[PDB]
Amino acid sequence: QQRTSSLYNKTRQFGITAALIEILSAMSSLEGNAMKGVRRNKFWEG
Amino acid sequence: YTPPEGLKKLYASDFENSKYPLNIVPSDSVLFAKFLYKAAEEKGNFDNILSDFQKIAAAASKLPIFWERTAVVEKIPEFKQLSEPTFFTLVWMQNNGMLELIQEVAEVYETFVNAKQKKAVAKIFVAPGGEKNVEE
Amino acid sequence: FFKTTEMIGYVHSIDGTIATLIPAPGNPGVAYNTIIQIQVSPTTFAAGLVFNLEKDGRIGIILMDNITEVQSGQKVMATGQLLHIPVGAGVLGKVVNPLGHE
Amino acid sequence: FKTTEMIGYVHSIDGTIATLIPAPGNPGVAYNTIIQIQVSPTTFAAGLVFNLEKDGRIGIILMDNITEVQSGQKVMATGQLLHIPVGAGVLGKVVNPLGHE
Repeated sequence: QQRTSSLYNKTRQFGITAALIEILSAMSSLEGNAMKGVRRNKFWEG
Repeated sequence: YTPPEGLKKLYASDFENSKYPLNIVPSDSVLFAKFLYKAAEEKGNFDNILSDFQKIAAAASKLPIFWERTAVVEKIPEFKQLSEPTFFTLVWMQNNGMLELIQEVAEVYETFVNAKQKKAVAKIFVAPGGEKNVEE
Repeated sequence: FFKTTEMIGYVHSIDGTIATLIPAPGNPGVAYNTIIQIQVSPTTFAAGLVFNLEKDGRIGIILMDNITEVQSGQKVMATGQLLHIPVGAGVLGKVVNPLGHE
Repeated sequence: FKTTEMIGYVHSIDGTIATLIPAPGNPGVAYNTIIQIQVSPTTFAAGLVFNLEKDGRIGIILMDNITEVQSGQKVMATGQLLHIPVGAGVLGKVVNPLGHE
């Protein structure tokens, strides 16, 4: 029981971490593809 | 900087959606070329911008390495002799830090001018030093 | 009476086994999921597959062969056709690549 | 630490990391060197260079006096890696990673 409980705790922590890392990796990939276009502002007026 | 009234008015307008000789896919280097073409079409003279690009290319050969990183077109004397449209576009690029697209913008502007003037350019690729004979 | 290919742009970047092209202004353009030939030499080409057509006009390519010969700035020709490979009873008993090369 | 010249200004501060923007002319900063951020007219804050971007923005890892680091402050470059006192004159003392007692 002690060994299985330790494995259960370890597995849940790893699963949470892996899921969060996967989501953040997807978010970073989405952010990277985004490109900043030309700014249409009165640059001289400054 | 004190841009002219005409360039100021054209800048606010949505020239990006206007009609052009060719339908080039939108891009960062294409917006500046479209702006230059629209500015030059009003006056009717396009060769001035080509001379400005030639002067820019000649001057850039003497500027220090990575001059575009710290380039200040206002302080650079070589760009003081450029036409108002080209100087305005250069300042616009410098504001966005996109002076590395000068070659692409010049290429797109040349393509637009050739399309408008009904000129077809046939690139001839030859070995270095083998350009002497092009009769074939 | 010339074997005129369809140049669509140049090779911009190379990242391992994939590449990105930049179309030359005023060119026909390549179709999605078609095969393209990268002119590694005036007589040699490297096959590639179109995978992405971005808003900027850049094209995502999947290099298939002669990857070591691919360099940035090389010309790219568009065949305009999907991938076709030899098929028939004459291929039995042979080892072939996905491109049909024995 | 001996300063040589200003190499930019503090731009952004995200916890213990910071980013600098280039000074006029982009003097340049050697990679992995120690830079001094002038938090006050007479005090400086140590920083470690870890990233030299194409645009000219330098990535800095703040070492000490982080609470007194603000955007817009001047940054001077030492031009050398981190060096700390060593020898028999340091035995029996309590020091920090920067060598300060």
